[PDB]
Amino acid sequence: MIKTIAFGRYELDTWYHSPYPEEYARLGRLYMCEFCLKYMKSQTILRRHMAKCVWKHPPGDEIYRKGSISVFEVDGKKNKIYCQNLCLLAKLFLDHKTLYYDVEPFLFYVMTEADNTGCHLIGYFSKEKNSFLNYNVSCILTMPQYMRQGYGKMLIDFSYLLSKVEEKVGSPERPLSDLGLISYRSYWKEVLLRYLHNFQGKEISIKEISQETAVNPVDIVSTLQALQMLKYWKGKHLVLKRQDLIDEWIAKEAKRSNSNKTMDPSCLKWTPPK
Amino acid sequence: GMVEIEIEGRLHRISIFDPLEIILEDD
Ligand SMILES: C/C=C/C(=O)SCCNC(=O)CCNC(=O)[C@@H](O)C(C)(C)COP(=O)(O)OP(=O)(O)OC[C@H]1O[C@@H](n2cnc3c(N)ncnc32)[C@H](O)[C@@H]1OP(=O)(O)O
Ligand SMILES: [Zn+2]
Repeated sequence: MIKTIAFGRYELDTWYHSPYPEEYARLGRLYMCEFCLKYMKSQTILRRHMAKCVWKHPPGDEIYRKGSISVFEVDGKKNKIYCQNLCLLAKLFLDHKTLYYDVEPFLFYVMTEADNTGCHLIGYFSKEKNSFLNYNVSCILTMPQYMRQGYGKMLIDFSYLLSKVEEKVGSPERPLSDLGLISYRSYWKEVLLRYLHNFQGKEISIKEISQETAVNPVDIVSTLQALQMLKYWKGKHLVLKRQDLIDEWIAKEAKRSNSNKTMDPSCLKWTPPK
Repeated sequence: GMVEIEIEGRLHRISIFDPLEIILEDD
């Protein structure tokens, strides 16, 4: 059974089982091309593949570019093999992913960091081309070697940027995992406190906040509740602009600017597909 | 277009379309 993966210069311990063919699954280690995501049995077979493989980045269209950070839009119908390999790779670190074969109804947004050898996988999120429940993310993953550096929140922010340009309100697919929920709550906290910091008016509706942020009204209310900013005072519902929360937020978003871990809306070059 | 869950042991029901008043510390 697969315990480790060789991925570029990294050796990654796998967390959950992924349904690779038994010919590959019975081996202890899998070697993968870091650009095309094809999986191989040995270091020797990988070396020979890397000499021949023409891919230095994901397929599809580069829709975001800020220096070394890119996002590629990959259509599951146009690049089926790449997207299946990506889903099999994702399933090694995602427990609850249940889709690896029929990738045709999905778009995959693949974030990369460039160096002099090519554009290296940071993480991704998948998205239904047409979601009945208006889900703007299906699954989301930061690769283990990049985790806890701010890239997950960049991916989340990017998913809402797409929703903003589409003139839609979005939400992640249910159910949300433990780590997913922690990440989304941090993001929703940031966006809400940003809005209220910049808003000068005397009142605001949840719908107005939802329209500007592309965040679902239920998620806004949930976040308002989590921050204890919804109060009651003689008959009416009231948004409490908490002192301590906005102070710490400015200190936090100073650090966010310093480390460059932000998605810049002006660096998106995108019109919705089809 | 409503939502519910308790605030300080009191179950409440909030509209998403109505303007909600924004407050600082106060009383
Ligand atoms: C709709 C869903 C379909 C799916 O099932 S998707 C499931 C969501 N994806 C997953 O669960 C896959 C596994 N992981 C990912 O891809 C996850 O990393 C992830 C994609 C979330 C998050 O990836 P990142 O680690 O790159 O996220 P950030 O570095 O941006 O951190 C975000 C936020 O979560 C915090 N965080 C991140 N990891 C941890 C931990 N470990 N413990 C405590 N706190 C954590 C973190 O500190 C942050 O909060 P603040 O400090 O308050 O700003
Ligand atoms: Zn390759």
